[PDB]
Amino acid sequence: TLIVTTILEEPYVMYRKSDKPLYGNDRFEGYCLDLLKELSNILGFLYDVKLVPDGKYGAQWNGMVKELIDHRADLAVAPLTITYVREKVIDFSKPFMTLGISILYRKGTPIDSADDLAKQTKIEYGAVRDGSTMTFFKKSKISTYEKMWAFMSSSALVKNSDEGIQRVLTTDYALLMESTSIEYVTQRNCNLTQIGGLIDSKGYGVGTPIGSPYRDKITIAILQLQEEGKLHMMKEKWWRGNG
Amino acid sequence: TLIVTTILEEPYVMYRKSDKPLYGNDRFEGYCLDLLKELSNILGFLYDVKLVPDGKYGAQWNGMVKELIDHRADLAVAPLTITYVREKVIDFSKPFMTLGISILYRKGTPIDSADDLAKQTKIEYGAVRDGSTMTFFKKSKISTYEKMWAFMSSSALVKNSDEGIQRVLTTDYALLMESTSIEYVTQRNCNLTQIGGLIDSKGYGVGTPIGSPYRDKITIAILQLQEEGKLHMMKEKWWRGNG
Ligand SMILES: CC(C)(C)c1onc(OCP(=O)(O)O)c1C[C@H](N)C(=O)O
Ligand SMILES: CC(C)(C)c1onc(OCP(=O)(O)O)c1C[C@H](N)C(=O)O
Repeated sequence: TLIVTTILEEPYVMYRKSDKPLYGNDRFEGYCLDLLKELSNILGFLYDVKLVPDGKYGAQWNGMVKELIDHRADLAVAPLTITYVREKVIDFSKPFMTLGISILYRKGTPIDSADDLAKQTKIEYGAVRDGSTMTFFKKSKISTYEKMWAFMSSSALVKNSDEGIQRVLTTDYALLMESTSIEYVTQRNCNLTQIGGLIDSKGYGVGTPIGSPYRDKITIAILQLQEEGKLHMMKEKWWRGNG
Repeated sequence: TLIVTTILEEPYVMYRKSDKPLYGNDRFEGYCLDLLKELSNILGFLYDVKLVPDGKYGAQWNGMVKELIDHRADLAVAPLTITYVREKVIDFSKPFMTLGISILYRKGTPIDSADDLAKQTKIEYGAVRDGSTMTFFKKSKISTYEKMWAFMSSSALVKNSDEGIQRVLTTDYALLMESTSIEYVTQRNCNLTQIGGLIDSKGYGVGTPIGSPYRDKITIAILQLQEEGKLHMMKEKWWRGNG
């Protein structure tokens, strides 16, 4: 009965491996599908997974945020960052995942933090042109990140994350991006590693239209899953690589 | 006009240094006071800081949670963990700090993770008897923590965190406790260090009575502070030691 809007994004939402046509919600698998099953089991509801038409997360509105605003979806279950501008138009459950910006670089170097990159110019580094990561640096008033923005600002920016990862693999370049993706990539490419910890902090939350009768029910369920260790189990399940 | 309940806890809420009697809200200083000033400035409200009588956070209810439940306080601004049982009786803003259980141990050893402690018995380790940390281990079904509970369960538990810290300093003992305290202690005692990362995940939120007209206003303000980098600035301000 509940319409869930989401977006194809590895390993949150992916098509089950198969060479034949797949039907229904079961054609999808991933972290967010497992989370949805857990939520539906706790709250006791049926659901219909729909892919947001424009394939966008939500900016101003479009994407999943718009689907919720227009009430075409009851929930948005995806790695949707809880932000100031979004929280004003939709509601978010408490975070089912906490993350932040971090660094993707090749293993085997003495570089161990953002500071190490900030105090040199041999190694180039940047982020996806005009993304929230680039904006973070442009607006930061913190010493380390101001220096980094000055460097980035002075060809160090990339078209998208995929190109950024290739840049890291084919040149002496460090990429700044969402940490969850960095963990996913490093678990699959032993030549790459995360440099330092989280540069900023944010979380992913399940989205609902403002005033939804499921808002608090979902937060409670998430806290239950968090405390039972199920969110940790799910993260490990979909992120762990072959070592 | 707004009554804020809180609790003396270094460095969240402390008495300003002085040898003469201090009056009003200004007799207090700390991370939570700075957060309160920021919130009051954004939402535009006046406040009266009161110390919760029983000096408890909130368990079943007593402490700050009870003050909110009985509507004797409009807000609870303190390092109050957002939990399943508490969220059912009061409301929490989105987290202004994210943390978890971690390890406090002496520097200079090859121990680098919970796994390292779990696979040995020479070094004793434990937590505060009957606390949420001990309960975490007792209920965990994760290999590493089950092994640790078996060890702890088989004098490794302490009366309180202070005794635990002394145990770490005077004997070959590792203490499991809230990471925020570990960061505070290690910043002040160069002989101690945090072992590994976070074992579980949780956050601190501002508490309000269920159905408060400030609930969403505070979450929005927190996201604003988070995105502007003010929460990071405040954390650094009150946690940084003399190196
Ligand atoms: C979900 C995934 C981890 C793949 C992700 O990686 N980078 C992102 O955004 C960067 P920007 O804000 O620059 O578009 C997002 C999406 C983001 N969590 C959102 O809610 O829009
Ligand atoms: C605030 C501080 C960081 C000092 C803290 O350190 N250990 C704690 O609890 C351990 P237990 O749950 O075992 O009492 C708390 C208090 C906790 N955040 C709460 O909300 O009760």
